[PDB]
Amino acid sequence: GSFVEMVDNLRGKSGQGYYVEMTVGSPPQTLNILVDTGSSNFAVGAAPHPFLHRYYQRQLSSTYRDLRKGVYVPYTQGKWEGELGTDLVSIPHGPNVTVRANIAAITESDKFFINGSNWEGILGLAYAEIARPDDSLEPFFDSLVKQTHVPNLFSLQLCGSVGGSMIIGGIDHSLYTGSLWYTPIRREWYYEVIIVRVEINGQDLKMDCKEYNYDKSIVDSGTTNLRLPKKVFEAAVKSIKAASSTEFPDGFWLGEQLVCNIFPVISLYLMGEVTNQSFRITILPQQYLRPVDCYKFAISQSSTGTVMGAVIMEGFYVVFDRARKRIGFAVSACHVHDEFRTAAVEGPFVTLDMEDCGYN
Ligand SMILES: Cn1c(N)nc([C@H]2C[C@H]2c2ccccc2)cc1=O
Repeated sequence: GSFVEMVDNLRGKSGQGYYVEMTVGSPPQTLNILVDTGSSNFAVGAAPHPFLHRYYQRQLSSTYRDLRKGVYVPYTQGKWEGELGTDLVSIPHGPNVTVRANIAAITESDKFFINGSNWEGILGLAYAEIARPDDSLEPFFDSLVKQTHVPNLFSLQLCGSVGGSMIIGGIDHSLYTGSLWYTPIRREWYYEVIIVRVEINGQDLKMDCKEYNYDKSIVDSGTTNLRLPKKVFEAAVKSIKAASSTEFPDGFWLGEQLVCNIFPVISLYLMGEVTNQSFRITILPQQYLRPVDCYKFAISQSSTGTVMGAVIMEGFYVVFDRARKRIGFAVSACHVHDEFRTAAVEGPFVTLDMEDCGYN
């Protein structure tokens, strides 16, 4: 319940993700590694791309083993491609273990590394089902749990240069206030959850909740914003527009221009652990209005579903309880609040037909 060694082990810059220090090979080579709950490959810079501070030098590692296979990863607006192998991996500000993990040595990329960023690789923390090239390539966390006695969970306190904590194998009670509330992981592929109701300021959207999860709702540290299906984003914006009648152009709502409280709180009710029981997590404009005093509207549309990104996660201590296929949310001890409104996790609530909120 206390892991001081791991507190404050995350750094980053706004909009460029949160990274943890890791070492790969023998002797250990230090890299900064982006923490990504929305993918499942451990992949690292292995060549002197000009944006890279450093990169994995396989020729220096006695423990490197070639898998003699490639892997090609296109994503929304970019790509990476690499060469698979395994090597010894540790986390200096994490548990005192060393694991043999799969590593993709990145040898070609496009719009993947960021000019001016301070990380050199990515740690995919989601499940094997979305691993590349297929589900046979064991994700890092699976390897860590299989080879050591680290419990099958991790938790994230994303604070917002930004800071935070990744507690590997446990929960640190100093990182949150009040109680953790858990929502089931619906399917172990992404960290998929079911949103059951949406309020802005207090007002239900009265949408068929099946929409809120079309075709997915995921928890993703690798995304900055809260991302909504269009049909849901359309209605969501509509009410935030009306909630904010006192004062902005139409492009601002599409995040096509920047804007330099009158803003409503956003509540998502998540499926609870018990039949007909839910809970709600409440966030602020502080969360969906991120400084770029110009701010970007941090809610946007998706064809792949709801994405609960740093906009949501920075409100809360988030527990990825893999052992029990559930994700816990508590008010984060670091979240940024004013004197009037603070982020909230409240339950229980009575919500019927929560099964119908998910898409098959
Ligand atoms: C939202 N998202 C997430 N979570 N992961 C990826 C994986 C491609 C790798 C990635 C992570 C972070 C930044 C850029 C690329 C793509 C991506 O678009």
